[PDB]
Amino acid sequence: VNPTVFFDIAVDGEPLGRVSFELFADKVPKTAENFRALSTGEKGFGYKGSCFHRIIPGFMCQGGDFTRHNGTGGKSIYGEKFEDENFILKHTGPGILSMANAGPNTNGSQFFICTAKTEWLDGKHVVFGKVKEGMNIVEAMERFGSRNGKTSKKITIADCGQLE
Ligand SMILES: CCOC(=O)CNC(=O)NCc1ccc(N)cc1
Repeated sequence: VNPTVFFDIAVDGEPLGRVSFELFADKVPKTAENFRALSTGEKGFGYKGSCFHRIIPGFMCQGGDFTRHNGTGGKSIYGEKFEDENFILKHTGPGILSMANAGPNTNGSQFFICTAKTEWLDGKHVVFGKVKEGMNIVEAMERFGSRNGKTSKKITIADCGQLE
């Protein structure tokens, strides 16, 4: 029974809506657990109040850099970084949740949500969940991002946690 987690998104402090995700703990357990734990904040840190630093319309929404807020940071529940667990699952379309990284076996906390099929990232980024509800809210986030990823307003995870 795969976990469900939610993000409540704010544009410049003002509520936008809720995105929920199924985490594929059945296929990517170690990676699902890191995201589930960081969403609930139960280990004393996580996504709550963190930034979506890079939004590229037609491509993806990236965030989860809760230590440097700009794409150069983050940390896992297992230490600063952890392995690519496997590459069983693929970037099949919009809504796919996948780990960002800075090379092989460099996963921390940064993740991205796909707004298109991104097949080329297969074997390179670990897919561990997908958007369950509120894809329309990820599409609304998309509209504050730019060609180079810089957001026009501050997009944040106002609140996050587990639903199931
Ligand atoms: C479509 C996803 O595009 C990327 O992942 C581009 N990489 C990227 O921003 N890397 C910065 C980074 C630094 C440290 C950790 N732990 C994770 C990521």
